[PDB]
Amino acid sequence: RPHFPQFSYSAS
Amino acid sequence: QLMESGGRLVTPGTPLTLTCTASDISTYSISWVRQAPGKGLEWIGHIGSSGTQYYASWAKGRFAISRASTTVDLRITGPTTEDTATYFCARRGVGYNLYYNMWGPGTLVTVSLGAIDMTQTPSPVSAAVGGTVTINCQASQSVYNSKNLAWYQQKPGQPPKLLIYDSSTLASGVSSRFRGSGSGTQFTLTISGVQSDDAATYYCQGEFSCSSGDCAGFGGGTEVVVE
Ligand SMILES: [Cl-]
Ligand SMILES: [Cl-]
Repeated sequence: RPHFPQFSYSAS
Repeated sequence: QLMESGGRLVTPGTPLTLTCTASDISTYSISWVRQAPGKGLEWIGHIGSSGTQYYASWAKGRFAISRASTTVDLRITGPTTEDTATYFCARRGVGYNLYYNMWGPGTLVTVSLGAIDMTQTPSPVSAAVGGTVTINCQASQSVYNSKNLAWYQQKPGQPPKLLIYDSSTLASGVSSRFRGSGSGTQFTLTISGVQSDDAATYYCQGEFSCSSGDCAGFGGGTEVVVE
């Protein structure tokens, strides 16, 4: 399954 | 803690900047959200950790989000009485999904000369101490990736508190008396073992396909009143 995040990675 | 600052009384057309500080925000992405007196939360827009900008369509040309070093700012470009509201900043939690794990308590702006619908259970809903209440949240279009939906508890004058994210994941430190369920367009919050202190307004909040409309929306809020 392709995942298409709409935001950058957040560590916080 | 996040803290919003800079709210005051201004005349229509007078640019006003609000600030968002922590006590390291430079690693945080931040959204601005407002709430007119007695009304629901409304997303304004979002700035990434490196300055990428996202806006609600209604906010274009009315609000400009910027950041540098220690601070994230919101300029209210040309205010009207439509803009009288408490303004909140909120940090996005861990991962890739748009939900917020920390809020400030808000700053009040007053302006004076002196297609997404998220429908929740109508206010108020009554619950007895020790009982169980369920709150509905229906979205006109599906939330992103089926499950990108959060719930918040809001009491007067206090930072909204994250309860649930990703439809069913309990936020750190929150009582397991709170359960989130659902998928797609249909969601529930269940409060078990109701307590006097659960009296609050509850909001669902979706992330949505940014090419289908705004990236975020909120339900209208359901106030729980405890017998
Ligand atoms: Cl545009
Ligand atoms: Cl900037």
